[PDB]
Amino acid sequence: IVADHVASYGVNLYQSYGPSGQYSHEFDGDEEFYVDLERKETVWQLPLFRRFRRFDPQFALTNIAVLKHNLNIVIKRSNSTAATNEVPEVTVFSKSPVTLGQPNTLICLVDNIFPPVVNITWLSNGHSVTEGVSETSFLSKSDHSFFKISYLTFLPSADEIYDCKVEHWGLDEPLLKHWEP
Amino acid sequence: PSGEGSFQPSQENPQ
Amino acid sequence: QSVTQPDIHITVSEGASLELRCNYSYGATPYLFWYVQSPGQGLQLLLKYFSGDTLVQGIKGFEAEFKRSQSSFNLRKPSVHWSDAAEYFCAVGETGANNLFFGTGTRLTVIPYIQNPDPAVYQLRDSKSSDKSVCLFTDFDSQTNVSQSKDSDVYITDKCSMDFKSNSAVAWSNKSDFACANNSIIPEDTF
Amino acid sequence: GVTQTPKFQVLKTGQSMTLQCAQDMNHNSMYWYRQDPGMGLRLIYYSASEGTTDKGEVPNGYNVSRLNKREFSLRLESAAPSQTSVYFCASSEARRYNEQFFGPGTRLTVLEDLKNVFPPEVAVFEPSEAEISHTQKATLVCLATGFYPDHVELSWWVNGKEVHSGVCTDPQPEQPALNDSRYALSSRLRVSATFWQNPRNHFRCQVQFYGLSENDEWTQDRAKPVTQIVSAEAWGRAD
Amino acid sequence: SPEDFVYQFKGMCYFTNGTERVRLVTRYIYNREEYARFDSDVGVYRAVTPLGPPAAEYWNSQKEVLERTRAELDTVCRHNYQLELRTTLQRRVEPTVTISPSHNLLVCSVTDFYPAQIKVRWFRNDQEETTGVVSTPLIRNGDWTFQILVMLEMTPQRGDVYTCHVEHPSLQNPIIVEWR
Ligand SMILES: *[C@@H]1O[C@H](CO[C@@H]2O[C@@H](C)[C@@H](O)[C@@H](O)[C@@H]2O)[C@@H](O[C@@H]2O[C@H](CO)[C@@H](O)[C@H](O[C@H]3O[C@H](CO[C@H]4O[C@H](CO)[C@@H](O)[C@H](O)[C@@H]4O)[C@@H](O)[C@H](O)[C@@H]3O)[C@H]2NC(C)=O)[C@H](O[C@@H]2O[C@@H](C)[C@@H](O)[C@@H](O)[C@@H]2O)[C@H]1NC(C)=O
Ligand SMILES: *[C@@H]1O[C@H](CO)[C@@H](O)[C@H](O)[C@H]1NC(C)=O
Repeated sequence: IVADHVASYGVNLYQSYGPSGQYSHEFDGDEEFYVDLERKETVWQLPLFRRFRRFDPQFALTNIAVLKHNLNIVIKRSNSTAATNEVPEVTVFSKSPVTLGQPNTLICLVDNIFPPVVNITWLSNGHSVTEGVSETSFLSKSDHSFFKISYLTFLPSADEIYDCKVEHWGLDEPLLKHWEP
Repeated sequence: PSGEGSFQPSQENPQ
Repeated sequence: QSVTQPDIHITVSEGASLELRCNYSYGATPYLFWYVQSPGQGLQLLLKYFSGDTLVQGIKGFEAEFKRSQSSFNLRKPSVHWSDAAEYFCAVGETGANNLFFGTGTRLTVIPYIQNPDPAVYQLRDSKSSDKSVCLFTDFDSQTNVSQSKDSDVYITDKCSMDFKSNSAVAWSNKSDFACANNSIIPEDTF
Repeated sequence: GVTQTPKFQVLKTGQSMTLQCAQDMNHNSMYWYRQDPGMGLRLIYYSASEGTTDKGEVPNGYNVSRLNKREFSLRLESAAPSQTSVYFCASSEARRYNEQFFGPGTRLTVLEDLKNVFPPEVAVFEPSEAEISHTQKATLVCLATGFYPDHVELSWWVNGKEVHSGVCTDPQPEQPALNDSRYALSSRLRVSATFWQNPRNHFRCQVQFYGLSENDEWTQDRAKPVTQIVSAEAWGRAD
Repeated sequence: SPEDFVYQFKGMCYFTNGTERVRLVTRYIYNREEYARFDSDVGVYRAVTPLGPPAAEYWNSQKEVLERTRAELDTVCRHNYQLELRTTLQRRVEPTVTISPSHNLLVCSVTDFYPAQIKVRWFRNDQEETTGVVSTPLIRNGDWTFQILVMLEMTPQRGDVYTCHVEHPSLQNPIIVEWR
């Protein structure tokens, strides 16, 4: 369990809902890349990885196909034991120290996501935001649950309230985590 | 350039 | 990534040692394979290598050693059998690439050993309806090699479940006036 | 195992044919190759998983469809003489660098002219009298002359059962100058002298021919070379 | 409310002392329950929960499946680590250190740095390491950068200068930021 560097080559995910799937590689808790299974392309998270590293997207499509085949057999073996919804933990914090004028990024850490089906959206003064919103894939955890991170590139003003709307089956109402400078 | 290695999952018994 | 085979056709006698040369282009972690293709049949994997010990043991009593410095994966057998007479292909692969590059293929012919060789020409009785007359030679050792027909309207054929050990070749012509007597034949012959 | 239908096929320049392939190994990846002398194996199309298709190195003049996890077919819209090759279907668990399991193979010959297709003559040879007196073993050299293409598979049938013991057939089967020249194949059946001397024993040299179908057009005076078996029988003689 | 059946496969590599120690653990998970796994130290497939015995016994019986998984220590773990040295293990991001007074509390904001290895200390005037500082755990930004906020229970005087000493492998000399 104890090691200098922990890596995952990779995190193979498939679920009955959709049916949707995910394939990504991780190193020391950070995502290297994710394979866009529909577009059949490898999307690297760093500019350094895009220039010096490559991955065959065919490996992901074949692995998810094995996962699709394996899931159906284990459902019958478990006697249709469905996944129980978990209460997620939402935390909102800035990337750099907040200073009016300097460009900053708002991070919305959504921990303990199970099953991996979540809607993370941003709200500024009650209005939905889509501009400058980036989202990472489902990052694996040791307890076999997931965590997703959402970003919001903004400029802190004199009066501008921000909220992170998280929609999950583990919650009856969408959880809102407020943030203000 | 050399491609990245990947873990192949073992197929479950269909019988 | 590519693979090269310097030999195209190898002729060897039964029981003798075998060595099929095969060398690969490049690879950080290469996947080297060996396939056998019998006439009228598909390709069957003999042995493989990707990790572990350099010397890998495969099916049908075959073995191969992986030379990284020489970038080769030569297939070897201490004693060859008559059943091994087939086309041999060596494939190459990489860990981070879902692709396989097959070689041109090396043809192998194994001449069966005859303990009691009795080479003799036999005058065969052809059918009434057929215009052609037939003659054949049976039981000749690996030292004797039958050559292609000299005359154009004369045709020769070569060659040849544990009965019998001996093999035969047929030489016939539509002329009907064809005589059995030949390129490099054994001095001791009957009839 | 990998099953491939048909085994042999003769087509005209412009005709359409589908090569059906099936595997019962629960493999995700399925392949379609073509074997040519000197070139080796050249991949046409390959299906990595069900509902996924990708081009090989020679995909021109071919189209594929992955029906399910076990079946994968190779369709030819218009036949060309350049497509004259033996096609092999392969399958691996998930990746191309896994153990590939191949089928029996489908020999294909595309011709511009359908006039140069001839069924062979089953000239069953009667064992020589001098052979029984010397080596004490009878030999039946069933010869085939004047056949095109090499779409011929020989089988020896003795007393209603197909025999393999004593069968000696040529690996590859007259005019060296002619491009559409007919070849000749020889097949020998070596049996004991006591077995041939018995008159109750039956010998049959069966030749399976793969020619034209019933739907194919024929406007020649000579007999149509249809998918019919050519067989000749021979009975045992004491003297 | 909607019914969902989740399946997970995690092919993990554990590296210690570079290439010296390497361990692979392929985890087969149904929903959140890990039923089957393959440990490189074990050498064979083993069942974790009563849902694992049919899978583990079938994968151990197949010679090609066992030979492939045993070889994965070199074909994927050792192979990708060599590729990791050229990019990820060579990646060094210098942190941005700033002090903000929140006026009887000082927060040392160490922003955007890679790798995780960091040592932050609060000093009172000159060579007096304070023992009354509360540091936040290593915060993961997710975009290959980390941040750590070190708070200090401070009492200011007439001639008091508060310095924050930050040590990171990307720097040849530590970062010292003062506050008057
Ligand atoms: C595996 O799951 C079963 C759940 O039901 C179905 O089965 C699987 C395979 C999928 O198809 C599912 O989608 C599907 O829902 C378990 O079966 C039930 O277990 C319950 C345990 O508390 C048990 O109460 C229940 O019985 C109820 O029905 C009884 C009457 O049965 C009627 O239905 C049958 C259907 O075939 C029909 O012929 C008649 O109309 C008949 O009267 C009733 O008397 C009782 O009081 C309950 O209300 C189980 N139902 C069925 C259909 O089996 C299964 O549980 C185990 O097996 C059963 C046979 C029993 O021994 C239980 O005690 C066991 O726990 C479960 N198996 C395991 C190993 O966990
Ligand atoms: C996410 O939003 C869609 C509508 O765009 C909705 O159908 C779905 O149920 C939402 N998911 C969750 C987990 O709330």
